[PDB]
Amino acid sequence: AVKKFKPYTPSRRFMTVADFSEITKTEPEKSLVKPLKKTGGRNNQGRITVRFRGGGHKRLYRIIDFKRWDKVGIPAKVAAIEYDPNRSARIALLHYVDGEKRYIIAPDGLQVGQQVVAGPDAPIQVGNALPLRFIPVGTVVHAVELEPKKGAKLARAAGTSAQIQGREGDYVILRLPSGELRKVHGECYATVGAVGNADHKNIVLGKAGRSRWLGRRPHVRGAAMNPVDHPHGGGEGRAPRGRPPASPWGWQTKGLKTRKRRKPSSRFIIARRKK
Amino acid sequence: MKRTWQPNRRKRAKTHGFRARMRTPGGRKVLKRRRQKGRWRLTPAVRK
RNA sequence: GAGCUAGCCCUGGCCAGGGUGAAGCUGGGGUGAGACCCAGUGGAGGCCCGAACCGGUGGGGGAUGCAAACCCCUCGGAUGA
RNA sequence: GAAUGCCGGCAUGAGUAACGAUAAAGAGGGUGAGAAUCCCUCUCGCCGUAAGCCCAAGGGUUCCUACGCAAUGGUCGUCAGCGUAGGGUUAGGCGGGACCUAAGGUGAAGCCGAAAGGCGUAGCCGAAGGGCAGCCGGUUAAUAUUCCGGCCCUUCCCGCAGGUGCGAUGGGGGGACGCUCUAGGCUAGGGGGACCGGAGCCAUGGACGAGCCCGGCCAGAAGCGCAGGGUGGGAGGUAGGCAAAUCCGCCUCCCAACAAGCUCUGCGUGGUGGGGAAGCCCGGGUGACAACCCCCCGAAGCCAGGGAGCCAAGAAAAGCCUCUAAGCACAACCUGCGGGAACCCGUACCGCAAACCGACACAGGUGGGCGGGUGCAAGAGCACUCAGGCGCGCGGGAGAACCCUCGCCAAGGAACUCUGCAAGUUGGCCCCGUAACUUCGGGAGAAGGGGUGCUCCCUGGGGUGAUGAGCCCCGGGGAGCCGCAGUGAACAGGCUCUGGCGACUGUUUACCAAAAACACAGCUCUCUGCGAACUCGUAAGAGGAGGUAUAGGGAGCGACGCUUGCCCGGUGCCGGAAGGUCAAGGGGAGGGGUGCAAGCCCCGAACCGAAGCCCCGGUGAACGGCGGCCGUAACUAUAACGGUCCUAAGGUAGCGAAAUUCCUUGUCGGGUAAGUUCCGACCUGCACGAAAAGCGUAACGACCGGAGCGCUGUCUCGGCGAGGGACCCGGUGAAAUUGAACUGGCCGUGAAGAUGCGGCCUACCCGUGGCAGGACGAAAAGACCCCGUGGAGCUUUACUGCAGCC
RNA sequence: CGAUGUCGGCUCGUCGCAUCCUGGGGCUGAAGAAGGUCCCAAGGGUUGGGCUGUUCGCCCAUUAAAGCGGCACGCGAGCUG
RNA sequence: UGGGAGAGGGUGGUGGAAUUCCCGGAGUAGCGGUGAAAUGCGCAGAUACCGGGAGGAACGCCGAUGGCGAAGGCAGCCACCUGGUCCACCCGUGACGCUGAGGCGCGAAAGCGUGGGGAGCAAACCGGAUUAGAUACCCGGGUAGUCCACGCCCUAAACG
RNA sequence: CCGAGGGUAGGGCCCGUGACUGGGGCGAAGUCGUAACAAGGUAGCUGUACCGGAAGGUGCGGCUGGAU
Ligand SMILES: [Mg+2]
Ligand SMILES: [Mg+2]
Ligand SMILES: [Mg+2]
Ligand SMILES: [Mg+2]
Ligand SMILES: [Mg+2]
Ligand SMILES: [Mg+2]
Ligand SMILES: [Mg+2]
Ligand SMILES: [Mg+2]
Ligand SMILES: [Mg+2]
Ligand SMILES: [Mg+2]
Ligand SMILES: [Mg+2]
Ligand SMILES: [Mg+2]
Ligand SMILES: [Mg+2]
Ligand SMILES: [Mg+2]
Ligand SMILES: [Mg+2]
Ligand SMILES: [Mg+2]
Ligand SMILES: [Mg+2]
Ligand SMILES: [Mg+2]
Ligand SMILES: [Mg+2]
Ligand SMILES: [Mg+2]
Ligand SMILES: [Mg+2]
Ligand SMILES: [Mg+2]
Ligand SMILES: [Mg+2]
Ligand SMILES: [Mg+2]
Ligand SMILES: [Mg+2]
Ligand SMILES: [Mg+2]
Ligand SMILES: [Mg+2]
Ligand SMILES: [Mg+2]
Ligand SMILES: [Mg+2]
Ligand SMILES: [Mg+2]
Ligand SMILES: [Mg+2]
Ligand SMILES: [Mg+2]
Ligand SMILES: [Mg+2]
Ligand SMILES: [Mg+2]
Ligand SMILES: [Mg+2]
Ligand SMILES: [Mg+2]
Ligand SMILES: [Mg+2]
Ligand SMILES: [Mg+2]
Ligand SMILES: [Mg+2]
Ligand SMILES: [Mg+2]
Ligand SMILES: [Mg+2]
Ligand SMILES: [Mg+2]
Ligand SMILES: [Mg+2]
Ligand SMILES: [Mg+2]
Ligand SMILES: [Mg+2]
Ligand SMILES: [Mg+2]
Ligand SMILES: [Mg+2]
Ligand SMILES: [Mg+2]
Ligand SMILES: [Mg+2]
Ligand SMILES: [Mg+2]
Ligand SMILES: [Mg+2]
Ligand SMILES: [Mg+2]
Ligand SMILES: [Mg+2]
Ligand SMILES: [Mg+2]
Ligand SMILES: [Mg+2]
Ligand SMILES: [Mg+2]
Ligand SMILES: [Mg+2]
Ligand SMILES: [Mg+2]
Ligand SMILES: [Mg+2]
Ligand SMILES: [Mg+2]
Ligand SMILES: [Mg+2]
Ligand SMILES: [Mg+2]
Ligand SMILES: [Mg+2]
Ligand SMILES: [Mg+2]
Ligand SMILES: [Mg+2]
Ligand SMILES: [Mg+2]
Ligand SMILES: [Mg+2]
Ligand SMILES: [Mg+2]
Ligand SMILES: [Mg+2]
Ligand SMILES: [Mg+2]
Ligand SMILES: [Mg+2]
Ligand SMILES: [Mg+2]
Ligand SMILES: [Mg+2]
Ligand SMILES: [Mg+2]
Ligand SMILES: [Mg+2]
Ligand SMILES: [Mg+2]
Ligand SMILES: [Mg+2]
Ligand SMILES: [Mg+2]
Ligand SMILES: [Mg+2]
Ligand SMILES: [Mg+2]
Ligand SMILES: [Mg+2]
Ligand SMILES: [Mg+2]
Ligand SMILES: [Mg+2]
Ligand SMILES: [Mg+2]
Ligand SMILES: [Mg+2]
Ligand SMILES: [Mg+2]
Ligand SMILES: [Mg+2]
Ligand SMILES: [Mg+2]
Ligand SMILES: [Mg+2]
Ligand SMILES: [Mg+2]
Ligand SMILES: [Mg+2]
Ligand SMILES: [Mg+2]
Ligand SMILES: [Mg+2]
Ligand SMILES: [Mg+2]
Ligand SMILES: [Mg+2]
Ligand SMILES: [Mg+2]
Ligand SMILES: [Mg+2]
Ligand SMILES: [Mg+2]
Ligand SMILES: [Mg+2]
Ligand SMILES: [Mg+2]
Ligand SMILES: [Mg+2]
Ligand SMILES: [Mg+2]
Ligand SMILES: [Mg+2]
Ligand SMILES: [Mg+2]
Ligand SMILES: [Mg+2]
Ligand SMILES: [Mg+2]
Ligand SMILES: [Mg+2]
Ligand SMILES: [Mg+2]
Ligand SMILES: [Mg+2]
Ligand SMILES: [Mg+2]
Ligand SMILES: [Mg+2]
Ligand SMILES: [Mg+2]
Ligand SMILES: [Mg+2]
Ligand SMILES: [Mg+2]
Ligand SMILES: [Mg+2]
Ligand SMILES: [Mg+2]
Ligand SMILES: [Mg+2]
Ligand SMILES: [Mg+2]
Ligand SMILES: [Mg+2]
Ligand SMILES: [Mg+2]
Ligand SMILES: [Mg+2]
Ligand SMILES: [Mg+2]
Ligand SMILES: [Mg+2]
Ligand SMILES: [Mg+2]
Ligand SMILES: [Mg+2]
Ligand SMILES: [Mg+2]
Ligand SMILES: [Mg+2]
Ligand SMILES: [Mg+2]
Ligand SMILES: [Mg+2]
Ligand SMILES: [Mg+2]
Ligand SMILES: [Mg+2]
Ligand SMILES: [Mg+2]
Ligand SMILES: [Mg+2]
Ligand SMILES: [Mg+2]
Ligand SMILES: [Mg+2]
Ligand SMILES: [Mg+2]
Ligand SMILES: [Mg+2]
Ligand SMILES: [Mg+2]
Ligand SMILES: [Mg+2]
Ligand SMILES: [Mg+2]
Ligand SMILES: [Mg+2]
Ligand SMILES: [Mg+2]
Ligand SMILES: [Mg+2]
Ligand SMILES: [Mg+2]
Ligand SMILES: [Mg+2]
Ligand SMILES: [Mg+2]
Ligand SMILES: [Mg+2]
Ligand SMILES: [Mg+2]
Ligand SMILES: [Mg+2]
Ligand SMILES: [Mg+2]
Ligand SMILES: [Mg+2]
Ligand SMILES: [Mg+2]
Ligand SMILES: [Mg+2]
Ligand SMILES: [Mg+2]
Ligand SMILES: [Mg+2]
Ligand SMILES: [Mg+2]
Ligand SMILES: [Mg+2]
Ligand SMILES: [Mg+2]
Ligand SMILES: [Mg+2]
Ligand SMILES: [Mg+2]
Ligand SMILES: [Mg+2]
Ligand SMILES: [Mg+2]
Ligand SMILES: [Mg+2]
Ligand SMILES: [Mg+2]
Ligand SMILES: [Mg+2]
Ligand SMILES: [Mg+2]
Ligand SMILES: [Mg+2]
Ligand SMILES: [Mg+2]
Ligand SMILES: [Mg+2]
Ligand SMILES: [Mg+2]
Ligand SMILES: [Mg+2]
Ligand SMILES: [Mg+2]
Ligand SMILES: [Mg+2]
Ligand SMILES: [Mg+2]
Ligand SMILES: [Mg+2]
Ligand SMILES: [Mg+2]
Ligand SMILES: [Mg+2]
Ligand SMILES: [Mg+2]
Ligand SMILES: [Mg+2]
Ligand SMILES: [Mg+2]
Ligand SMILES: [Mg+2]
Ligand SMILES: [Mg+2]
Ligand SMILES: [Mg+2]
Ligand SMILES: [Mg+2]
Ligand SMILES: [Mg+2]
Ligand SMILES: [Mg+2]
Ligand SMILES: [Mg+2]
Ligand SMILES: [Mg+2]
Ligand SMILES: [Mg+2]
Ligand SMILES: [Mg+2]
Ligand SMILES: [Mg+2]
Ligand SMILES: [Mg+2]
Ligand SMILES: [Mg+2]
Ligand SMILES: [Mg+2]
Ligand SMILES: [Mg+2]
Ligand SMILES: [Mg+2]
Ligand SMILES: [Mg+2]
Ligand SMILES: [Mg+2]
Ligand SMILES: [Mg+2]
Ligand SMILES: [Mg+2]
Ligand SMILES: [Mg+2]
Ligand SMILES: [Mg+2]
Ligand SMILES: [Mg+2]
Ligand SMILES: [Mg+2]
Ligand SMILES: [Mg+2]
Ligand SMILES: [Mg+2]
Ligand SMILES: [Mg+2]
Ligand SMILES: [Mg+2]
Ligand SMILES: [Mg+2]
Ligand SMILES: [Mg+2]
Ligand SMILES: [Mg+2]
Ligand SMILES: [Mg+2]
Ligand SMILES: [Mg+2]
Ligand SMILES: [Mg+2]
Ligand SMILES: [Mg+2]
Ligand SMILES: [Mg+2]
Ligand SMILES: [Mg+2]
Ligand SMILES: [Mg+2]
Ligand SMILES: [Mg+2]
Ligand SMILES: [Mg+2]
Ligand SMILES: [Mg+2]
Ligand SMILES: [Mg+2]
Ligand SMILES: [Mg+2]
Ligand SMILES: [Mg+2]
Ligand SMILES: [Mg+2]
Ligand SMILES: [Mg+2]
Ligand SMILES: [Mg+2]
Ligand SMILES: [Mg+2]
Ligand SMILES: [Mg+2]
Ligand SMILES: [Mg+2]
Ligand SMILES: [Mg+2]
Ligand SMILES: [Mg+2]
Ligand SMILES: [Mg+2]
Ligand SMILES: [Mg+2]
Ligand SMILES: [Mg+2]
Ligand SMILES: [Mg+2]
Ligand SMILES: [Mg+2]
Ligand SMILES: [Mg+2]
Ligand SMILES: [Mg+2]
Ligand SMILES: [Mg+2]
Ligand SMILES: [Mg+2]
Ligand SMILES: [Mg+2]
Ligand SMILES: [Mg+2]
Ligand SMILES: [Mg+2]
Ligand SMILES: [Mg+2]
Ligand SMILES: [Mg+2]
Ligand SMILES: [Mg+2]
Ligand SMILES: [Mg+2]
Ligand SMILES: [Mg+2]
Ligand SMILES: [Mg+2]
Ligand SMILES: [Mg+2]
Ligand SMILES: [Mg+2]
Ligand SMILES: [Mg+2]
Ligand SMILES: [Mg+2]
Ligand SMILES: [Mg+2]
Ligand SMILES: [Mg+2]
Ligand SMILES: [Mg+2]
Ligand SMILES: [Mg+2]
Ligand SMILES: [Mg+2]
Ligand SMILES: [Mg+2]
Ligand SMILES: [Mg+2]
Ligand SMILES: [Mg+2]
Ligand SMILES: [Mg+2]
Ligand SMILES: [Mg+2]
Ligand SMILES: [Mg+2]
């Protein structure tokens, strides 16, 4: 559930906050944090290349194990579930019987005290990771690699998951979070279960200040600007779009498809997203 | 009110100083010109 | 040329005093268990009043100025974007 | 001789404005050629969360002393931040460097670019962050944590003694962290003392007093005491920490666990060294063998890496410790002690300002620390005042108009005016009390009202003590006294009813607009499967993101409530393996030039041949659009109904003379004596209408309307008073402007508005304070307007290109 | 057009007279009182308020009357805005 | 105490038929629909047939005039948790009872909020017919919704 | 001291009245269509939802107080 507030300020009337119930530990493992170099949306030339970024709360980056096949057969105990400011999902601290310690992102239903393990021979249980070819058709899965040994890329945000839909040759067929149907190589690793913190999307920010804490600076409409600034600029008084709705750079932004047509991964994408 | 000159010696030397000028094509031409004209000071003098 | 100004980045600093009294917690009541109600405790908030500090609402003065934007009175924010 | 020409010089305005905060001066003595202005003394005033003190920047000798006064100083000058000269800045411990890293910058390897150059993990550089050893007093004209004195301390080298598997740029621990709130115990700082020390005083009616006045501390190793921070111990196993590891991590077993222990810091004490007032006397002496004690208040500072709660989840690296590798184990390291060694730069002075930024000794701007006392509920607010610092570098008179800032006003009380603009009123605290409506928080300090000083008596609880006295905090009850008045001075909301717009706190046109504009949570459309889309770049490379569709980009709408209709013909976008059109290229029927020829060369039809366009369809919270005429009902009027032309389809709900209504001050109702505004209605909506959203909405607003109560010099209608100017005298002394001028009125004339022409009238010569009708007064080669085959910003289904993409 | 500042208000007037009032007259469909209409007459006078930026106008309460014009639609080196 | 029947309820899992869509094959001139038609779909290859896949909803036969529940209502199969009820024994308690204003709880469908899901169906809506007209009945489309969770709504020819 | 009451201010309840507006009843000599009663010409009624000049329609679920 999400936590609500009594309307004792105009903003607490709508503000909702996560309950943080799953979190058992409030400090990150010191050996697994490193400083995150805040960018402000600026590239190496010093230029804004993503608008309206910066000024958010300071964060340390928790190193996440998106490989997992690094330690096949070596089981680990779920020591803690922690807050991670760098992702919507929560993280889980693993204590391997190796003595090694790592973070994975927390599946839904994971239990502090539980054992997890990775490998072809892993049981089909929440928190375990296996190559896709050894996971039964129909089971929902997360932290999915897109190519072998390149790292988990798919189904990583809070509440997300992919479902195994069948097998074809060296490839399994997944329904991705987006509804897309895609072939992924069978040697790609995945973690059974869905990502936790599914309530994430029911959060109501509540005020402008909260967006600013996240590093989101105010977004100013193209219609509020001048012709030098934006296609939608100008007009005396307010103005409708007066042309097909465009980005600051002139390209149309109501329907225009933008995926590159000759892209090689088209050979592996069966059905474009839904909705 | 607060005016435009807010002197700062590190800023002066790091911006207009001799090593700054030497680092860059335009900066070296500045020096060449200033020497060709006979300037007594090639670069702003800063206490340091 | 970003020693003015705009934004961001790193690292420091500052915000008298007073007011309001959220959740939680404990007790009591309540019930099959609850919801919930009350009291105490508690100390939340782009909360309130108001200096510093940041402003620049209205009026008056100034107008070869004290000043190429100032002065007086009044007024906005003052734990927060 | 003219170019609002250029350079220079010198005039006019003119002895005029001004002399830079209205904090304020007076006298006496001295010095000197000269004194309102310099020095000295007494009196007066101003600052005191500063207008005092300390630090950082910036400035760069402005510091100290002597001798000067041409210029500088808004007057003066004997003085000075000015002229000349001499002197003055002392560090192992303060700051920076011989230490570390942050953003960033640079950059071996490596990548990219016509050149110049652009990137780039490591490394390096980079601080006001981390790290690191000095406190108190004294001394100079001028420096002092630097010199001196006392008491402490750090590192390097070397040697001795003891101890240990020693050893690192490698592994590990640690360093290492937010915001808000906050415990205990301390210190800084403060207040009181009938106690301790002290020169003296007894006035002018009283007091020789438990009188007045002054002061009553500072630093300090070891040790000890108090308060806190930090940390479990042993064994066994071990596959992880990119070699090794006995370290760290993980697993198990046993003692210990909110203890102690070990360790570290703070505070107290502490050998010792210091300081030491008023007053008086000429910075110094004396006071003085100074005393140096008790109680209370008490930090935001310290113990500290303390505690709790919360979500937005809060640097790095070295120093340090530990582990081991080569090695080396007569070494090496650790601990104690001792001797030696210990470099470079800064240090003066100003520092909220006359020494910095503003051309000025400029009412402006400038980061950190200290910032006493009393009273007002608190406080850094306000009044006064300590320490300390100042009276603002022109004065002296006068007592007009007028101006500024300020005080008061009979009767009236918004009649002022675009508007109560302005100014009154209200005003802190305690108590009583408080409406619609509401999202149940609020609205709310609603409104409105009562109390407020002093004296005496009684009494309740708390803090420190000890449980008591003392002190200090929070109270309660009774009886009285005084004044016009008790937050007696200063600081401190006027209130309400009702519309519009925007939900709200915020943001903005630096220097004419703060708003209804922007932003905002939230809603929807849409793109994006990750080497994402998108953005910057020629590229490499970056951002996006060390993120992964509960995510990221673009667009509109803008809390919330109830909702968001019809039109897909045009444009856009999406889908469509048919077909049409389609470039290079392929193909080569046929034709041509030339040659004696083989041959060389040229043109070229059918056919094959992509995107795009055409074509088929979908799509509105995509661009956008959302009718007209005639007829018809028991009176009239109107038309539920019917007919008909057109269209892609003819505006739904809701709202409506509106931030939209031309006619318009529509009509009607309300408010007013009177209402072009306002509120409520109606609907012939010139020309509302549903995310350029429609209609509502509690709360909010230095937004813009309308009304009322309170109160007022806003006004009837003006009067008086205050100070700073204006005026006069002494000192200093501008300005724009200026064809030259010996520069009146009228009625005329004149390029059509005459001091200057005609006629007439008026008029002795020259100034001072005043007022603004004229000199088509000054200022700025009109912004409007037009013209120029003048410019620039912007737009697009103008033209033609280019990037980008296909 | 190398600049002749603009509506309205406030303030300050001054003039014209085609006279709103007061004075003097003739005609009357002038009984009186009250009017109508023309003539002479510019000496003085010619109110306060609601609406609206307004001039104007409408309205309220009065009045002897609530005049119309000119003066760069008088007057911004006089004010307002 | 010992037994019984049952779509009584809640949670989780799971099975087959059918519709739709998508992919592959095969194949051609229509399919569909009605009282009859037209809109629509179809040579851009539909319908009819075969194979593969995805997905939601409802459970044929058994099934009945049946069963269960206080009512609303409950129907594939399995497991778990759980209510009511009947019978036989006549063992225990000793009138512990009946009803019940207020209260509390449950309460079909539609509807509402937040989020999922979306095959079929289907208000609104669009088109075709019918008809004097046809904002209907019939036909081709079609969005909420119908389904899941949680929170509301509290109505009925909630009837015997 | 209490005190009739008067005054300031703020609440509650009732009645009368109001531009305009909502539907209701009656009138009937009108206009429109014909929803219900027969299988009433789409069986009806129904709670609710959306919609249409109007009766009413349709969806979802329910009742028979439904003809054959
Ligand atoms: Mg949860
Ligand atoms: Mg809330
Ligand atoms: Mg709360
Ligand atoms: Mg709540
Ligand atoms: Mg509120
Ligand atoms: Mg609110
Ligand atoms: Mg929470
Ligand atoms: Mg959680
Ligand atoms: Mg680290
Ligand atoms: Mg990072
Ligand atoms: Mg860079
Ligand atoms: Mg750069
Ligand atoms: Mg650059
Ligand atoms: Mg940005
Ligand atoms: Mg997290
Ligand atoms: Mg969350
Ligand atoms: Mg949200
Ligand atoms: Mg954040
Ligand atoms: Mg946003
Ligand atoms: Mg915006
Ligand atoms: Mg604009
Ligand atoms: Mg630009
Ligand atoms: Mg452009
Ligand atoms: Mg443009
Ligand atoms: Mg536009
Ligand atoms: Mg426009
Ligand atoms: Mg515009
Ligand atoms: Mg605009
Ligand atoms: Mg417009
Ligand atoms: Mg606009
Ligand atoms: Mg706008
Ligand atoms: Mg538009
Ligand atoms: Mg437009
Ligand atoms: Mg347009
Ligand atoms: Mg593009
Ligand atoms: Mg791939
Ligand atoms: Mg300058
Ligand atoms: Mg500065
Ligand atoms: Mg300077
Ligand atoms: Mg500097
Ligand atoms: Mg510096
Ligand atoms: Mg600098
Ligand atoms: Mg340099
Ligand atoms: Mg020079
Ligand atoms: Mg020289
Ligand atoms: Mg130079
Ligand atoms: Mg910082
Ligand atoms: Mg503050
Ligand atoms: Mg309380
Ligand atoms: Mg709690
Ligand atoms: Mg606040
Ligand atoms: Mg406040
Ligand atoms: Mg600022
Ligand atoms: Mg102002
Ligand atoms: Mg004012
Ligand atoms: Mg004033
Ligand atoms: Mg002025
Ligand atoms: Mg000022
Ligand atoms: Mg002021
Ligand atoms: Mg104020
Ligand atoms: Mg305030
Ligand atoms: Mg405050
Ligand atoms: Mg606050
Ligand atoms: Mg704030
Ligand atoms: Mg902040
Ligand atoms: Mg000439
Ligand atoms: Mg000239
Ligand atoms: Mg000139
Ligand atoms: Mg000249
Ligand atoms: Mg010249
Ligand atoms: Mg002359
Ligand atoms: Mg004179
Ligand atoms: Mg003069
Ligand atoms: Mg003198
Ligand atoms: Mg003199
Ligand atoms: Mg003196
Ligand atoms: Mg004073
Ligand atoms: Mg003080
Ligand atoms: Mg200087
Ligand atoms: Mg000195
Ligand atoms: Mg001189
Ligand atoms: Mg002189
Ligand atoms: Mg002289
Ligand atoms: Mg001078
Ligand atoms: Mg001067
Ligand atoms: Mg002399
Ligand atoms: Mg001087
Ligand atoms: Mg000397
Ligand atoms: Mg020393
Ligand atoms: Mg050295
Ligand atoms: Mg360095
Ligand atoms: Mg440093
Ligand atoms: Mg140091
Ligand atoms: Mg010391
Ligand atoms: Mg010295
Ligand atoms: Mg950290
Ligand atoms: Mg730090
Ligand atoms: Mg904060
Ligand atoms: Mg001390
Ligand atoms: Mg005190
Ligand atoms: Mg005596
Ligand atoms: Mg202690
Ligand atoms: Mg090991
Ligand atoms: Mg002494
Ligand atoms: Mg002595
Ligand atoms: Mg003695
Ligand atoms: Mg504090
Ligand atoms: Mg969070
Ligand atoms: Mg942390
Ligand atoms: Mg680093
Ligand atoms: Mg060896
Ligand atoms: Mg050792
Ligand atoms: Mg050296
Ligand atoms: Mg030196
Ligand atoms: Mg010094
Ligand atoms: Mg000075
Ligand atoms: Mg200042
Ligand atoms: Mg001065
Ligand atoms: Mg100054
Ligand atoms: Mg002090
Ligand atoms: Mg006070
Ligand atoms: Mg006070
Ligand atoms: Mg104050
Ligand atoms: Mg004092
Ligand atoms: Mg003075
Ligand atoms: Mg002066
Ligand atoms: Mg005089
Ligand atoms: Mg003053
Ligand atoms: Mg008066
Ligand atoms: Mg009044
Ligand atoms: Mg009155
Ligand atoms: Mg007003
Ligand atoms: Mg006051
Ligand atoms: Mg009320
Ligand atoms: Mg309430
Ligand atoms: Mg009050
Ligand atoms: Mg109110
Ligand atoms: Mg008294
Ligand atoms: Mg008084
Ligand atoms: Mg004052
Ligand atoms: Mg106030
Ligand atoms: Mg007022
Ligand atoms: Mg009100
Ligand atoms: Mg509005
Ligand atoms: Mg606003
Ligand atoms: Mg706004
Ligand atoms: Mg709103
Ligand atoms: Mg809003
Ligand atoms: Mg707002
Ligand atoms: Mg604020
Ligand atoms: Mg401007
Ligand atoms: Mg401005
Ligand atoms: Mg400007
Ligand atoms: Mg400007
Ligand atoms: Mg202004
Ligand atoms: Mg503005
Ligand atoms: Mg404002
Ligand atoms: Mg704006
Ligand atoms: Mg906005
Ligand atoms: Mg919304
Ligand atoms: Mg972008
Ligand atoms: Mg580009
Ligand atoms: Mg890159
Ligand atoms: Mg990044
Ligand atoms: Mg990246
Ligand atoms: Mg990155
Ligand atoms: Mg991402
Ligand atoms: Mg906006
Ligand atoms: Mg409402
Ligand atoms: Mg319609
Ligand atoms: Mg269309
Ligand atoms: Mg279209
Ligand atoms: Mg169509
Ligand atoms: Mg178009
Ligand atoms: Mg074909
Ligand atoms: Mg041929
Ligand atoms: Mg829509
Ligand atoms: Mg159109
Ligand atoms: Mg549109
Ligand atoms: Mg219309
Ligand atoms: Mg209307
Ligand atoms: Mg309106
Ligand atoms: Mg508007
Ligand atoms: Mg309109
Ligand atoms: Mg018009
Ligand atoms: Mg109108
Ligand atoms: Mg009009
Ligand atoms: Mg009217
Ligand atoms: Mg008005
Ligand atoms: Mg108005
Ligand atoms: Mg009308
Ligand atoms: Mg727009
Ligand atoms: Mg609009
Ligand atoms: Mg506001
Ligand atoms: Mg405002
Ligand atoms: Mg006056
Ligand atoms: Mg007076
Ligand atoms: Mg006076
Ligand atoms: Mg005076
Ligand atoms: Mg005076
Ligand atoms: Mg005289
Ligand atoms: Mg002459
Ligand atoms: Mg003339
Ligand atoms: Mg003339
Ligand atoms: Mg003349
Ligand atoms: Mg002449
Ligand atoms: Mg002449
Ligand atoms: Mg002549
Ligand atoms: Mg003449
Ligand atoms: Mg004359
Ligand atoms: Mg004049
Ligand atoms: Mg003139
Ligand atoms: Mg003249
Ligand atoms: Mg003039
Ligand atoms: Mg003139
Ligand atoms: Mg020119
Ligand atoms: Mg011109
Ligand atoms: Mg011009
Ligand atoms: Mg010009
Ligand atoms: Mg202009
Ligand atoms: Mg023109
Ligand atoms: Mg032309
Ligand atoms: Mg021409
Ligand atoms: Mg151009
Ligand atoms: Mg002109
Ligand atoms: Mg001129
Ligand atoms: Mg001119
Ligand atoms: Mg008669
Ligand atoms: Mg006559
Ligand atoms: Mg006559
Ligand atoms: Mg007259
Ligand atoms: Mg006259
Ligand atoms: Mg008027
Ligand atoms: Mg008018
Ligand atoms: Mg009228
Ligand atoms: Mg009369
Ligand atoms: Mg006139
Ligand atoms: Mg005219
Ligand atoms: Mg005119
Ligand atoms: Mg005029
Ligand atoms: Mg006039
Ligand atoms: Mg005028
Ligand atoms: Mg003016
Ligand atoms: Mg005017
Ligand atoms: Mg003038
Ligand atoms: Mg004038
Ligand atoms: Mg005005
Ligand atoms: Mg104006
Ligand atoms: Mg059956
Ligand atoms: Mg039955
Ligand atoms: Mg028995
Ligand atoms: Mg129900
Ligand atoms: Mg339902
Ligand atoms: Mg429903
Ligand atoms: Mg019809
Ligand atoms: Mg709907
Ligand atoms: Mg819905
Ligand atoms: Mg039944
Ligand atoms: Mg009475
Ligand atoms: Mg019928
Ligand atoms: Mg029928
Ligand atoms: Mg309707
Ligand atoms: Mg109709
Ligand atoms: Mg229908
Ligand atoms: Mg039933």
